[PDB]
Amino acid sequence: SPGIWQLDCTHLEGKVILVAVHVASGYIEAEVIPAETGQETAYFLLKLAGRWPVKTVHTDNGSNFTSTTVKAACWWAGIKQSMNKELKKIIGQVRDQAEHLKTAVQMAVFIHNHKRYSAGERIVDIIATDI
Amino acid sequence: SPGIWQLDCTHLEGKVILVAVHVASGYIEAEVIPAETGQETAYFLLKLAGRWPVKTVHTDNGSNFTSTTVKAACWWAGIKQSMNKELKKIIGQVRDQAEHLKTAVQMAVFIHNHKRYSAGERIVDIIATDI
Ligand SMILES: Cc1nc2ccccc2c(-c2ccc3c4c(ccnc24)CCO3)c1[C@H](OC(C)(C)C)C(=O)O
Ligand SMILES: Cc1nc2ccccc2c(-c2ccc3c4c(ccnc24)CCO3)c1[C@H](OC(C)(C)C)C(=O)O
Repeated sequence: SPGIWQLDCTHLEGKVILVAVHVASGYIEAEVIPAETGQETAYFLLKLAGRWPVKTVHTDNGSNFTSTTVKAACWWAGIKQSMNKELKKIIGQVRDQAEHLKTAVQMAVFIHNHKRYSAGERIVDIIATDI
Repeated sequence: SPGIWQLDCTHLEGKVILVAVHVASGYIEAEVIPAETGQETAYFLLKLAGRWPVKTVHTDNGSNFTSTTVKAACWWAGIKQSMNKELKKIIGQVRDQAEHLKTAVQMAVFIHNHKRYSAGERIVDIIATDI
């Protein structure tokens, strides 16, 4: 289904990377956050839901979604309940080219979503067709 | 053209809101940043370019784009050189429902992009057709 996303955090350099994957396309969005908290997860979900038609979200750590703040973001936005290793591979390849990890992360996201169709091309096609 | 974006900052509550508008669709992405700096603008452009096919960017304040950091983000991502009032209207309507301005901003972005086709529907259609 085109509405399914998966969200997980990854750790690197003592920081936290929140990674969202559109399951049908492989498209990724990511953000570096200071620590794993429900508030950061909730805020990310609000941003994601404003950009794409997010219907359901999965995760590999179910406890990620237990906080009152996450539940409120899900409620308001109407959300119901590998590539990560690929992303860390790309991050590692570009890491020395940037001062800050967050820059390297966005470089890796850019590379992933435009590498070849591309993931960025597939998501827009999938969503447009579903409309 | 489907590759044209406009970026501007707006001020509210002593904070800075960076607003990107996809010109052909009216779709918006926004972020609350602590202050107007080239580093924040450059980082935002890197994130935007990884998500959409950003070919050119416009602004109502040309000096926004003079810093070395912005130029480097543009160079790497291959970027060449009203609704904002609407967004402030929506922000004002939902502001008292959230503690933090940043939450109200993302609520307003969500409302704008899904209000009716919707801006979110138009951008994916425009980009998919262009492929
Ligand atoms: C601080 C807080 N604290 C909270 C404590 C308990 C429950 C929710 C929050 C919420 C909250 C979360 C998600 C929402 C909210 C909405 C209105 C009001 N609050 C929230 C509509 C959209 O989604 C929040 C919000 O802050 C974060 C989004 C960064 C967590 C807020 O600014 O009010
Ligand atoms: C701190 C800095 N300082 C700078 C000083 C001068 C010029 C660029 C920066 C850059 C820079 C900007 C854009 C890029 C960069 C890339 C590699 C290295 N640096 C950058 C590829 C993608 O786009 C940066 C980067 O930091 C921000 C992105 C937050 C500004 C960085 O982490 O290296």
